[PDB]
Amino acid sequence: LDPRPKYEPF
Amino acid sequence: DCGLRPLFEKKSLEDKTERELLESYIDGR
Amino acid sequence: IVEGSDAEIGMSPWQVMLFRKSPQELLCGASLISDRWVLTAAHCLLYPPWDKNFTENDLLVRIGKHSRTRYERNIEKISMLEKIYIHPRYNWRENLDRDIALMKLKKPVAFSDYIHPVCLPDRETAASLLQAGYKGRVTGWGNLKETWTVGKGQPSVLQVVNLPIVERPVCKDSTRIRITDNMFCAGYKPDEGKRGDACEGDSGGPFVMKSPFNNRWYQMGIVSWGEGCDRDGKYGFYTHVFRLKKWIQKVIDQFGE
Repeated sequence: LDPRPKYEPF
Repeated sequence: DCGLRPLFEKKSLEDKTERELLESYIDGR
Repeated sequence: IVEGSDAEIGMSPWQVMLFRKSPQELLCGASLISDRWVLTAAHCLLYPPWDKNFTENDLLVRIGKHSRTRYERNIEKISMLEKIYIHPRYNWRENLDRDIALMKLKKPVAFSDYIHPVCLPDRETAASLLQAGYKGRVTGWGNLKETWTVGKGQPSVLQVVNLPIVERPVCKDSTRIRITDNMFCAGYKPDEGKRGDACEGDSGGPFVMKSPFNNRWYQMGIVSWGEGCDRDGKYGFYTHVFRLKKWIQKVIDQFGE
């Protein structure tokens, strides 16, 4: 995924 | 020559947080 | 990176910005492991699930970066990827395995006081430092706090942080994702009582350690993922720039320098 959060950016 | 911060190591210099780095290794007390 | 201090002039001449040309924006950090070659986090560039997928064409690379904003005129470098190289066994589907990639700067970047390589671990170096509590320091421009946005948005300058590898056992139990002996978790723990984490767009950024042996600076990782950013109970996850040291190697001597 990424550290970010499946679901994209916010 | 790599790994050698040309504005620190490359001339008797150390960045204000690396000493922190060192201590972890000989478990700085 | 969550809970960090802002870097210094030259404290990291290997940090490279992953600057999509347009939307003239930023999506990563990469490092200088050459005069003309760059490496990064997998997903940074190949992500179907969010129709992530790029080409040399799309993006542009920047060096000598103190400020994340301005246009660092006479200190910064900017080159164009001549070809990209993903890890033929990459996992966007599974758990961001071999989360790794590299980019033959289409043209050769000449170094200076702000741009200077990182060195690839040698099983000893790979062996001496890679271990419990032995801090390692992450750099970057990412997201000051858990997913959101001068304010708790993003920093003007490069955030620096330092962290302790975690216990594999524990690494594997702050998550639910199958984690591979290719990926390692950094980051202070709960009671440990301190904070620090790499965050949004921190990715593809370095995990370089200080080898006490030759005091050389050596990149143990490539920032890959995590579950949030600085949450009492888990640590990011990084790439064993080494297990895969095989590769990095294999393709640099197949197409470059």
